[PDB]
Amino acid sequence: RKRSRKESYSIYVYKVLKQVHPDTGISSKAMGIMNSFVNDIFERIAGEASRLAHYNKRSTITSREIQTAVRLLLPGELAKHAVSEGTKAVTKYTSAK
Amino acid sequence: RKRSRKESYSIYVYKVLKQVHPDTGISSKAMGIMNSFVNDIFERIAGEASRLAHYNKRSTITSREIQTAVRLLLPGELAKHAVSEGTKAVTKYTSAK
Amino acid sequence: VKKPHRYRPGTVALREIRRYQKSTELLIRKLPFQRLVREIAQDFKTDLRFQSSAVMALQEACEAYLVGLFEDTNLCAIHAKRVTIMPKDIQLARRIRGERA
Amino acid sequence: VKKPHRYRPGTVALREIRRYQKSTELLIRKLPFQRLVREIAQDFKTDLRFQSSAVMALQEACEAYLVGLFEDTNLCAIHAKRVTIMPKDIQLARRIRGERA
Amino acid sequence: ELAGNAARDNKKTRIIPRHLQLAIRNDEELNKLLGRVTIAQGGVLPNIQAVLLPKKTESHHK
Amino acid sequence: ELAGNAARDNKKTRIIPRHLQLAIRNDEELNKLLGRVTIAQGGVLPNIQAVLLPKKTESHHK
Amino acid sequence: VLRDNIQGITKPAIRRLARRGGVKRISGLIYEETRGVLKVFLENVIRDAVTYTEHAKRKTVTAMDVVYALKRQGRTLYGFGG
Amino acid sequence: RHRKVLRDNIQGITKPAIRRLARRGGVKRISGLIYEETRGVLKVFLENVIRDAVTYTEHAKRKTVTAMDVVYALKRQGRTLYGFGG
DNA sequence: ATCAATATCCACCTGCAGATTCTACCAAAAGTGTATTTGGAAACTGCTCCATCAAAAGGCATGTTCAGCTGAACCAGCTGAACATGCCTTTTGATGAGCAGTTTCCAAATACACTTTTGGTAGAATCTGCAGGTGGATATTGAT
DNA sequence: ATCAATATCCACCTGCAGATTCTACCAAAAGTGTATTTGGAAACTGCTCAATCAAAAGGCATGTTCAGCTGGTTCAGCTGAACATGCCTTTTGATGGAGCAGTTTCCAAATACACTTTTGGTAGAATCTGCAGGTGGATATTGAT
Repeated sequence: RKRSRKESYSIYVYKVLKQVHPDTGISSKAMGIMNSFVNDIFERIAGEASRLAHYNKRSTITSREIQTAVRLLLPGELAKHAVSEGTKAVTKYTSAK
Repeated sequence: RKRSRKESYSIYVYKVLKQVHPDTGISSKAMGIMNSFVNDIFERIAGEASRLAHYNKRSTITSREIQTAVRLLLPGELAKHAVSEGTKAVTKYTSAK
Repeated sequence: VKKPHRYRPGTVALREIRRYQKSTELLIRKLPFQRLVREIAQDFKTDLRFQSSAVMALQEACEAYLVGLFEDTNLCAIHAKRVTIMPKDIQLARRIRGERA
Repeated sequence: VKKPHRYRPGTVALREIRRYQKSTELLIRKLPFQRLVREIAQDFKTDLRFQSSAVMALQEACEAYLVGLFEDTNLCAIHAKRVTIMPKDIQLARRIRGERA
Repeated sequence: ELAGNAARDNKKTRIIPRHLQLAIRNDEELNKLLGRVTIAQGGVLPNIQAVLLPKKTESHHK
Repeated sequence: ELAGNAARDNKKTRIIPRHLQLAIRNDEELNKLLGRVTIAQGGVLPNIQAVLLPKKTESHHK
Repeated sequence: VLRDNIQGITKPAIRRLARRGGVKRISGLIYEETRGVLKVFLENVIRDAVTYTEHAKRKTVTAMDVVYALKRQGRTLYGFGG
Repeated sequence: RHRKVLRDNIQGITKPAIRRLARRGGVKRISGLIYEETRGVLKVFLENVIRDAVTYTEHAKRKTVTAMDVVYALKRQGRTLYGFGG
């Protein structure tokens, strides 16, 4: 009866997939791939944010630091569109409390 | 009259240098090089130890973790000798409290 | 028909290229690779056991690494007005990447 | 003596090799490098200023990078039974390192 | 998105890893991000250098 | 220690960066550790590939 | 008879791999060198893997050890967890 | 008059300087087309690093680029630099 | 082969730019003592892993045969090093604000204790796309 | 161009390993409130950055030579892809049955935290000496008649 609990990002990926291509599925292996991808990017960005904070003797990680790290790691237009999405999300979250 | 305080590893490097080659000096630039080198190795090892800890769901960094990271990062005989010195250091410290 | 049908040298190689590039299945057999890993790991620590998926992961890593290596090697070969790869090509590529050994 | 003394092609290059390898001073002049950095920085953000040591650090990094690149270039050149480096060699080396552009 | 596009190109309705590798290597920016990353069961892109093929003069020659 | 040995080889009593670079690249293991590191004012080792040096037949040839 | 077991990495499989890499024609001497190169890579990885293995005081090698050891050599791998 | 010194740009990185640099790498004989390509290569390298440096600079609300920013920007590209702090 | 040219090594000399040594003093490190984790020993279980058997079976070891490849002599021509020159860039020293770097302080930002939901997840119960199969239309290849 | 032999690609079918959906439920998220800390807008100040002109030092754009490097041609080997054959290492598939991964308890060891008391590391003022530079003389490496 003993049982564990392993979390993943699977279900959210599935939602996104149905949003973008309703009549389409995806196998388990690719879902695992996406899981690994997400974890890797998360780790890079957080690590870089941490390093930026520590270099400027600030002990808080804010949205600014994430935005900067994104502009550092990703190239060009991808960064611009992503930053725009993030800014939009912050602007929506902060208003509709 | 206002005055800051920047720490380094200079004085200790000077001590070691006088231990290994009494009739020899060292310039400021090279001491800076050694300072940056020490900082780099410190950062690598601590980060690697952290990653090992986080992967095994242990919240404490111990001597064991440092030893492991050393074996991972450095190659061969350098690892063995350094590990020897570390173990000797712990054995001396733990006894003569 | 009298004589056996015979393709010229190189064509079947190209056939192999397209066929294997279209697909994805692993090319090396499992069991020898298991025996290789087991031997080498035994020489570091004894009586170790291996999960299957670890072996598969090493297999993927090895094949991807080798593929990349052969790619750079082939480029090096073409650079010398040759089409045949040789050991010095592999040494050259590996020496440039820093994978010294 | 009538005719000017004249070294054969290659010797003075070798002399330059030994002389510059024995020393360590920077080979590129400060000011043009300063102007280059200033121009490129101006195109990203305006009216920036630069400490001198930052320029020095960029100078060191650039020269070390170029030295390494010419080294790999020369190896690729030797691989093709030549002695003259050419652009395709540089392209080969950079393509193999992954410094694509 | 890129995966689904390749999927429709190969007349398959379900995404498999092959499609992901095809997507990544065909977009310059993603390839830059993941230039030193290996996708399992991914393979590589079809690519033969032009020089090592045979010459197009493979036809009537008389 | 390696730096001071190189120092005694060049008859200088004080360690300068050049010596550190010489020590690092001449030990295989340290070179492995710092294979992708640049030492300021360090330069490189003296090394010319054998092939581009002239032939030793530079002497009496009659 | 077994043959140091590196010979399990046979000629035709290597030929197939080179085919995936765009290779059309292969010399006879490649095989030995390739084998050696392969060995080196494996060794490094497994060493690191076993090191992670030794740290947990486990006796069973897990995928995660391999993934980490791969990550630290700059050949990050996707598709087997983490 | 038209000077704009040779382009008011990278072309101030003169030929014999590149020659000296190639000499450091042990090279003996260089072709005439190398120079321009090397310049382009250099620019790309600098571009990336400077971009990152400026970005670090932008995070601290400064208008002066410090050495530390250059160091870190170089470190992220796997070309860590020693001797200027960090 | 040996002689001049020129580059470079090596012995010797001097004053100064960092190298080295000597104060105060304060942020930093050790000591008590306590509060608070926390990681290893012990006890269990079920998942996963390891040594065997057997029936193919696709793949591997070996042996021919020949068409394309790899080098090795040879030579045109080109293209890039050596060197001189004048000239042009670069260097280096004349004794104002801007910005990196602190110090205050508090309004905003956010950690922590506890309760209330609730979305995510293991496992059972359906779906179905696609791996196999079969059959026939071209598409390459290759000799003539 | 024109004709035989296999290889690749389309069309049509079918059942199942994997995909998707439906439950139950329990470890996270959100709310609320309260305790704690922090980032950023003002007050200062002392190092550093911005760039001109004049005088001088050193290097570069150019233009003249000419040695030897590239690169195309041709040719004598040679060796590595195709393909036949026979046998044999591997696939698959099944079964057992030991051992280890992972849970759950728990408590003796270990360590964070709040003070208090020493102390050595570091800014800054006095000495110093190794080495940059410079002078001069002896050997080494190029290269020609």
